[PDB]
Amino acid sequence: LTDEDVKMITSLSKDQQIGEKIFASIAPSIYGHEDIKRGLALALFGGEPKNPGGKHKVRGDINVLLCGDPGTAKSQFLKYIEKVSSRAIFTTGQGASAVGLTAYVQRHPVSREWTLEAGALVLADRGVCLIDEFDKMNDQDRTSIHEAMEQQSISISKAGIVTSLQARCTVIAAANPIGGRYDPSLTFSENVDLTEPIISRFDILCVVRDTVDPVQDEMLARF
Amino acid sequence: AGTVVLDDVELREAQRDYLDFLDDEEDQGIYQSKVRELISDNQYRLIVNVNDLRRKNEKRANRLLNNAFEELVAFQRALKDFVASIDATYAKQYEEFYVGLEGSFGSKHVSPRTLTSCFLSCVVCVEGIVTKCSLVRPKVVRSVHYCPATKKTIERRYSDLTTLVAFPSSSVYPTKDEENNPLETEYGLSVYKDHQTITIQEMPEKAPAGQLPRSVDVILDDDLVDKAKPGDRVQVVGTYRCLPGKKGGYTSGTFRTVLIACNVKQM
Ligand SMILES: Nc1ncnc2c1ncn2[C@@H]1O[C@H](COP(=O)(O)OP(=O)(O)OP(=O)(O)O)[C@@H](O)[C@H]1O
Ligand SMILES: [Mg+2]
Repeated sequence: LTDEDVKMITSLSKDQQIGEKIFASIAPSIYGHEDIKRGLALALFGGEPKNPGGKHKVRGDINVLLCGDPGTAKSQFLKYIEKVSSRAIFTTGQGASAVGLTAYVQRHPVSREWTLEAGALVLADRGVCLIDEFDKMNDQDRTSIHEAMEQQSISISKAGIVTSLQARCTVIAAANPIGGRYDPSLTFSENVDLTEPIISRFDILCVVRDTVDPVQDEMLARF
Repeated sequence: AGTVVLDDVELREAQRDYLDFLDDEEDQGIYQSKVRELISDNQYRLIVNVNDLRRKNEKRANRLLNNAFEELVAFQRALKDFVASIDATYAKQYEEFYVGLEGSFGSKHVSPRTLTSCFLSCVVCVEGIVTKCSLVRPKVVRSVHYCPATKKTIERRYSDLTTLVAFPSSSVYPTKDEENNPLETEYGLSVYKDHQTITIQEMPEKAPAGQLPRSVDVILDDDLVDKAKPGDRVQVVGTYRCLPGKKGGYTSGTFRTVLIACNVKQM
């Protein structure tokens, strides 16, 4: 699908300011947050997975966690990544999402067909899972996300289905701090309301702090 | 009347061999003593050790294992003859003496999962756990009717066509006389047989992990009906057969299978 595309993107790459151009092109509707946009660009382009022999798997996915107080456009960042990225699926820590983190097997409500409904972690095997409200997830959701992040696999042992299916997604998560206001006095681990094993599997941890800064407020209001 | 066999060579040979095996008097009277013990205990089901049967006559053992109904009928005829010879009054008291099997079944010993269609019409010893049981119902094996209008007393017999072709004629319960005289059944004089249906499921500790369990339906009759209750780790030795479908006109080729138990054992 890329012929004149591939003709021109090489020239854009040689432009020699392509990195800054991309970092500025991410989230054109979100003001500021240059660091967040840069991290999201790095996550979008991803890394290089590798596995010395067949025994030392190392992921090539750059996981991102935006922990921030309300009114900081974390949801807008996730929605923009949904819009841009291919194979991008948006799930929420609440129960009000079309898909869910945990995989199950049941007869579909519409198709009336016995289906192995794999989770939103598996529906983005080679894409991005946008987990909003990452701090408000059930015990099963937390265990599922732990399994996906640490193993990149999801194991079902449900009815007679004993399977292990791959979910090699890049996780972009949005979370709020304990009390609804990030406090730098404490550390990120005890600010975020998440388990340390869960936090560890994130490459980028964007602390989206909100402060009453005259110029920033004026510019954001203008936007 | 109808067709009546005169010279069934296979049936005669089977009866002769089974009676020779049951003689046992020279062979340290093991089965002679067993027959005497069941006579004294007032039982009408002989449990035979298939290992001893194979040792005596491997041919008969193989024939019995691979052809269940015919050889079991021959064995029951031989057992009834032996019971009459030892004591005639008891033989006349009990119409049919049943034979159940026991011992080491080389390949026939299976579970509800490994029990495939390759074992139809064979003797299979299936282990499992009783998932459910049914109420013990009486099936009429010989009904007696009295006609007040004529004082006549008729007796109808119904054969055990559980796994055999059955026609409406055999399973019609008389309700009138040839002259349309209402009948009245003599329940006391009638002969009933207790019948029960259980379900044997593969033992969870034996079933492959993570899979759904495999079940089988078992039919128990007189003197075996209440040998087990739900949750019993039972060994059922029986004959695996296809249950006839209802008179159709179009058949899908699908046949429910079932195990006619000839013996039930607990741990
Ligand atoms: N930096 C920004 N530039 C432009 N609009 C912004 C910015 N931050 C927030 N907004 C707008 O302000 C409102 C708040 O954003 P949004 O609803 O995404 O909040 P949020 O970070 O998801 O909050 P919460 O975590 O409380 O759900 C929205 O209208 C969003 O468009
Ligand atoms: Mg939000």
